[PDB]
Amino acid sequence: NGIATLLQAEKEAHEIVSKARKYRQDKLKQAKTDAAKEIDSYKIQKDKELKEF
Amino acid sequence: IQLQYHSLLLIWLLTFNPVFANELVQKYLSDFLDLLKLVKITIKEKVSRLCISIILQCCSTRVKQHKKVIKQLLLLGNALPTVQSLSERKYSDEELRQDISNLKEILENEYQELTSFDEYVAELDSKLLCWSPPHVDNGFWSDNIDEFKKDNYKIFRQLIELLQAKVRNGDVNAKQEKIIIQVALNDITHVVELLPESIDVLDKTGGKADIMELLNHSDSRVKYEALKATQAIIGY
Repeated sequence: NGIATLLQAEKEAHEIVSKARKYRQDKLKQAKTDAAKEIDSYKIQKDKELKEF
Repeated sequence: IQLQYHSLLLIWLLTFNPVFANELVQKYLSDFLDLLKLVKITIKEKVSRLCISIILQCCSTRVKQHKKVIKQLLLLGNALPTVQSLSERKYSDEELRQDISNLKEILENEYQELTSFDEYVAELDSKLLCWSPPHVDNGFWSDNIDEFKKDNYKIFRQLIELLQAKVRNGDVNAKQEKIIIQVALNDITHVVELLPESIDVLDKTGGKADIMELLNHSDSRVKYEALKATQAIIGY
């Protein structure tokens, strides 16, 4: 009885750990994508300034 | 007794030739181990002498891979302790005593280069375990821990496969099967507590799931081993 509950909890704990790992991986990709958009604007602004000169 | 003596004489005659003995030893390794055990089991002097001569002929240097065959016999069949006991024992035949001395010398030479890691590897290959002292003494499980993770954790993978096979065959709940399962669980717990990098490999291979499922076994020793494995996994 109790062993089954512990086994089910371990699977739930693994899912929580897996979800936590997924969140960290998603956050890094989201942060990289957000940083890329900001970096793209600076390059575009610099390119326009370079083209104007 | 007469039939056994005739069979032993026929075996000795067949093993007189080196090629025939080499062929028979490979094809009848279990039979060779059984004969070695019966040599000490039997009380007849003539039967014991015949068995010792048959063993020596198989272990004779004239046979192909004689050193390899002798080492394999001494490892799998535990021939060295049996030969040591026979040497300490007494026999009524001088030829039997000389054969026992030669077998003991050969076994000692084979075991000179033997190692605890080699014994553990042989036991894992045999897919059998009876709580061997390498699985009990922390020295072997500490020195050979690094070697267990070698070759992409080949030893750990073999142990996980053996545990899965025992779980599949654990429905019988035989005493020997229960002992083997307990020994495998103890070995897995040791190899997980030491060098914990194999925990992910065990989880990927399904060894952790098999260990968790084994907690339903009715054996008290199996239940304790499963509890210890669970504690080593995430418990304290």
